[PDB]
Amino acid sequence: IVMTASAAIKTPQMTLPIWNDVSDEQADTFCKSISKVLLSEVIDKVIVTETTARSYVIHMRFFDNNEYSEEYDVSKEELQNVISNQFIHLLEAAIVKEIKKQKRVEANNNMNKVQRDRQSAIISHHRFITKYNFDDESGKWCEFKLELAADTEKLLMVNIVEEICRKSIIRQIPHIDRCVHPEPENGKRVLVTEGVNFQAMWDQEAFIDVDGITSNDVAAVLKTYGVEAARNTIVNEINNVFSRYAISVSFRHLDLIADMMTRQGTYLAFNRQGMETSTSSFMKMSYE
Amino acid sequence: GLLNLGVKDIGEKVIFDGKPLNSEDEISNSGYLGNKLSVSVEQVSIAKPMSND
Amino acid sequence: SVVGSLIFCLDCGDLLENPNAVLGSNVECSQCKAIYPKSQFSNLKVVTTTADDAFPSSLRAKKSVVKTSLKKNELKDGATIKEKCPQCGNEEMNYHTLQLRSADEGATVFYTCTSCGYKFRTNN
Amino acid sequence: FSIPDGFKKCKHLKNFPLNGDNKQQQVWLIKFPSNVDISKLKSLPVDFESSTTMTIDKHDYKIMDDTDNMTLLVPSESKESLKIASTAPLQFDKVFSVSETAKIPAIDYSKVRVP
Amino acid sequence: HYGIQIRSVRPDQTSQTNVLHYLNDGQVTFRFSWRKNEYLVPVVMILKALCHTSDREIFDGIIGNDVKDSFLTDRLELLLRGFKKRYPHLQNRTQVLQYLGDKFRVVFQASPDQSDLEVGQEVLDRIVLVHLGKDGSQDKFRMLLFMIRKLYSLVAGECSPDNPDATQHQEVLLGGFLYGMILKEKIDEYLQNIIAQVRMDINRGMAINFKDKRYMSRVLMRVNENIGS
Amino acid sequence: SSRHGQKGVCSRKWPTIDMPFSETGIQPDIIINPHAFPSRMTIGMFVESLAGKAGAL
Amino acid sequence: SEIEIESVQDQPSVAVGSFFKGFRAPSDTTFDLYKKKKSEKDEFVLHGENERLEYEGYTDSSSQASNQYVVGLFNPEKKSIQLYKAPVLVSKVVSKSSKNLRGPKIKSKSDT
Amino acid sequence: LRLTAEGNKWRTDILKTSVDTGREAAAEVTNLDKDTPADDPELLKRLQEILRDNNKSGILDAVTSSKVNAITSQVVSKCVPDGTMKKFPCNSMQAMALSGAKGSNVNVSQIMCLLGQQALEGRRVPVMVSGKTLPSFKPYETDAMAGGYVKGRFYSGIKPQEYYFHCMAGREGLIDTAVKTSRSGYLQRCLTKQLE
Amino acid sequence: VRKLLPESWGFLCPVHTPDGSPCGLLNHFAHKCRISTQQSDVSRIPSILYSLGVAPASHTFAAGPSLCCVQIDGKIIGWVSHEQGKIIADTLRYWKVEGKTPGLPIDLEIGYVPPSTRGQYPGLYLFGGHSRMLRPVRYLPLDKEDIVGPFEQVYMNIAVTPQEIQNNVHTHVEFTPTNILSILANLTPFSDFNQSPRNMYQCQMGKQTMGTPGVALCHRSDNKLYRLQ
Ligand SMILES: [Zn+2]
Ligand SMILES: [Zn+2]
Repeated sequence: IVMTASAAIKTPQMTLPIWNDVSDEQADTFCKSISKVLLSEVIDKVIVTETTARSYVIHMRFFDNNEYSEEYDVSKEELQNVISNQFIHLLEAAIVKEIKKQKRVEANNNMNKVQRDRQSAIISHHRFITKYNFDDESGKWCEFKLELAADTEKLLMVNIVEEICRKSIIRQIPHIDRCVHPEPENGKRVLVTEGVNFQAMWDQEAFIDVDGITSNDVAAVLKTYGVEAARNTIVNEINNVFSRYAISVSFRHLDLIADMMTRQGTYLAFNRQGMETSTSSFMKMSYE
Repeated sequence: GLLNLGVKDIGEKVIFDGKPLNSEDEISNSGYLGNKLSVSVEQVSIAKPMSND
Repeated sequence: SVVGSLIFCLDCGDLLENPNAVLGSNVECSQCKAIYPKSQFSNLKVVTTTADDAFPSSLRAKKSVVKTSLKKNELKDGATIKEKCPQCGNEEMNYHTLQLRSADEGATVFYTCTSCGYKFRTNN
Repeated sequence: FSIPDGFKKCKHLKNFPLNGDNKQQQVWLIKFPSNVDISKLKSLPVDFESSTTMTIDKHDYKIMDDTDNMTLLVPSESKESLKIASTAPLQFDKVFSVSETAKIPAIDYSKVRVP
Repeated sequence: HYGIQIRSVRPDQTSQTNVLHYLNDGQVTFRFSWRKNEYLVPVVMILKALCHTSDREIFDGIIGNDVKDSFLTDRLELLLRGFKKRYPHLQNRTQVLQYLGDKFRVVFQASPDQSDLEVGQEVLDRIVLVHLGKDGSQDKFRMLLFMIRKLYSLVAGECSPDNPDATQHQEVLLGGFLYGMILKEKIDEYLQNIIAQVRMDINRGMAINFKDKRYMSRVLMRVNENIGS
Repeated sequence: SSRHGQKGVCSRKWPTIDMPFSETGIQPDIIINPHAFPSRMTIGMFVESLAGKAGAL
Repeated sequence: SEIEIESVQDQPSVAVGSFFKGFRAPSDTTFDLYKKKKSEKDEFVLHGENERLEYEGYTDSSSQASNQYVVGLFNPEKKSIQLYKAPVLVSKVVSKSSKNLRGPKIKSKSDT
Repeated sequence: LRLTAEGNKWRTDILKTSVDTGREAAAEVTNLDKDTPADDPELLKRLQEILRDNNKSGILDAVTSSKVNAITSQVVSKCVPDGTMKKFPCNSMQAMALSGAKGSNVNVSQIMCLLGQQALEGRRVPVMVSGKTLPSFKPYETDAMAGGYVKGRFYSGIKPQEYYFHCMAGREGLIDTAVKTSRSGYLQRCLTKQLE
Repeated sequence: VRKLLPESWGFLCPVHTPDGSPCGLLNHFAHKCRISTQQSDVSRIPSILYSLGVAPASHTFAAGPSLCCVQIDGKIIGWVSHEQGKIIADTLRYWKVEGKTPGLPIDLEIGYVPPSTRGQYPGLYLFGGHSRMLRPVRYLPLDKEDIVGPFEQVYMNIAVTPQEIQNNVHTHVEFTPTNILSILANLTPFSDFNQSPRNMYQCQMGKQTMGTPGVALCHRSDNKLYRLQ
């Protein structure tokens, strides 16, 4: 806060006051509709068989459909659209990137017309996938076959897939990592959000008192709400540091620190870069 | 001891002259370097403190 | 000798080149001029499962067999000492001692009350 | 060949009668430590299990078995040549290992913990 | 972030560190610091230089059993193919040492009469695993193959990292042991001052007869020999 | 200082007579403040004080 | 559950080669069995040769004075073995093609 | 500094009910039940699983610390006004702590009753690779004492195992002091040039 | 690195470290902590391990954590199972403290690392070199002194007092619990009753007293000496 004027706080938060007619179940349901869901969060295993033109039969094992639809509110119609629009594009953007830097149970078949048309269309949209199937009945497995050229050498495919599964998102409201429902401090039913996006939480007015939402990213209150709201955040966030250790400092000191940091309409630090806009040359020369 | 066991890890520091062999025009008259050395140490001994003048 | 996706020479034990990378119908080692002008083995499969701790998630942690997280109200502080709380009059008080100064000064106790939650501090 | 000193080739290569009918002959690869004499011992106590404690000369030995590389060499006819035993390579049927054991004593808990 | 660090000490208590890095290509490198610099040779260059090896002796020494263990057999052919691709002109032991003595010829102060398979033999007998000495090339070969199944067993997380601060992985460099290490490197600088003094004489042609007792006396009254100060 | 980390400067060479005197007539060489011991927790000094007087007698 | 012994052959007639895994060595090959003449646990040297390869082995210096292996020939019907005190040869394989080498120095340099 | 023999029986009987506390918190985090014994091979497998994770060891520390701080708070809240030999005005050790003259009620409790849990970097006593907190203890020992809970007081003495954990807690209060003043020294200098 | 760790039990004093900026970095040795100076005779150990179940390293060609590599002084000599290697570590300790095997020195350390799940890499590591930390404990069969180093100690079970010997876990016991403190930390009277920062502070205050530097003061000439009369 005081030093360095961090626009990227390590742990930025956001406190969301829910209403008085939204229940605790509808609060916990609302938590799951905000937190991001990677594609890595619904996968049990990924079994990749490389046979040798070259081939790569990537087989996925998801969890059971009554487990990721309850923990993450993710339907199997979402995973179809996440894999076949986002994952396979990102996957081939990593396989091609590696080769360019290199040459310097059961069994299910007899698909219907819906699955056959899903297959042949996505083959045309991509470069080398040539077979594709997804568990439409149970939502337990996906299945495709990357055939590379008949010339390529050995490729660490499983190290590629683990990095792409952990970077494809199923459902992410941007800049927001996780929502949580803590213990209500003094009757304040609130929600704590690991991340800051004020623009998105305004769209959630059916659950949130949007005129009471409170962050600790002072550089993000400044951008959305302005300079006097950021100045009210500084006196509240220096106060939270000292009130944790049961140390009383007067607000007259904290208001004068805050009104110095907001003297240009911006959020200036106590460092060289904050001092750069000043009159006294010898103050600056004597500092560093 | 460790010192006499350590001087045998350095046993070759060699150089040559620049003088030829002065035989006929032969193939070993074109590749002769000079005469070798091998300055080396095979025993080191710390004596004891005494008084000398 | 076919071992995984690696095929070695049965005479010298050298690594033969990939049969789909040489020209037609000849693989032979560099040291031992081998007798494999055939490209006999067409499919060389290697099934490679991902690691079991490569996808960390909250659903894999429930599929583990120990308690991976604390619940919302299933851990209360055990520390209690009967100091009078100067704001509501409570006797129970969770104390918390951490050592601040060097080996010339003792410990400094943090007094957090139970019911109200007022932070209190006693130096020595 | 035979460039280092002290080396004489072998001539009197005694017969290794690997018959191979079908009764049957099995080739074993048992080991021994240096604290045993081969020609002195008559009977070899052995089992597919490990509990095969053989006692020779105030020592206690252990014959260990393992079912799940090494190549056997046999003479040609009389000239040495050490050709590889095969069928038409060839592995061993059983492999064993004799290991010297020792008996650690039990801790005298009635003596070593004094109140 | 991975690696296998060994600290090898010679029988004269002089040490040498050989770190074994893991790349994200299946590539494994061998790192050492010779003079004050730091050199990075690939590992199967050394593994083919120590003794006469096939590429299955290197395979069996790492893949002892568990051929079906798919993790290991795929990291490894980005390391055996990676040598055959990058160095196709290195077939036997007496030719990789020619390569290895060629590049390191300037740094080890090699003489113009030493052949390259004698310079590269010295690098393998001065740096890699010096606690096994010369003529333990088989034992130096089996230790690196042990040090690759420690690296590959760590990238798979089958092995916790060893804590370098935890008093089981550290010992005490004593007083006089340090004193004999530094005393060896002063008499190594002393032989190198004799040679650097004679080479000053053969920049001229003043009077140089190395069989002469009175030319040896003239050189060594000009080299500073007060090691005791 | 004692052998327990109870150090502190000599504050006054206090005259002999107006220093407290026992039943035995013994007057202490060193007076140390009891308010050191609650925050120090050096109870090895209480039992050294108690074992030393047992040992002298 | 013991098994008796037919006889104990002390004289060297059978050796145990220890090559790499998956080793063929076609059947028209001859191996020499050399021997240090000192009459204790003896150090042997194998050597063999065919038209394309050449390959020698030897008893390991660390174990063969401390660890003795015996190849037995077992009869399940007479319930007996006969013993052949065999050595174990740490055996490498070289090729009769890759024994070339470059120049012993750079051969063209006068710059330091 | 002495408890009376009536009250000294009180702290023995409450600390008698702490030998089960280490297993029950360890049986809780492994999601077993029914007082499974400490030598259960399906218990020791889970404790090794907890040991390799920094997350799961944080849970087992927090459960077991908050469960043994209750026994620490039961011994103090029964003894220190009541079990002592000398009552308040004559007991100068209490009168230096009640008046605020020097010390606290925490100093009096560690002298008269027990030290308590030796919390290190917030968590608990560290552990080797072998699941041992010292060479004195069985690997994966679900004792409260093996995790760093000192049932001894400075009046009667602390055992050699719990003298070693108490030196661990003593040193983290001294290395944190050496790094204390350098942090907030530059924060104050940097304010007193602008606001000057 | 300033953190006191459990592996320093008996090798570094927990108390005697200076308060201030070199806190934890300037730790002192324990009371009975000897350090090896010469290396011990380990030329005869491979003859003894082959007499036990160790298969030789040049024939076997196995690798991995599924077996127990057997190394002396950092030279891989063989391979056993994990169950067989535990029996070898106990017999080598039994033949060690019973001074009847003509090849085993008592200052050898037998660093058996048992197999586990994602723990330290398994193996059986013997060490006999210079510079090793060593402290004496009592081996519970035979009631004899054993010498134990800090690599061994992590996996052992050494009882502190004989009154705390539990059945069928403890194989060793300390001679006295005061073998883990320093020299100066052991002279503090009733140190187990003080608070821990006060025993650490006496260890620094005990150095800075004016006491008696020596009695041969009329034959010395120092910058300054302090002499309590
Ligand atoms: Zn070949
Ligand atoms: Zn209150």
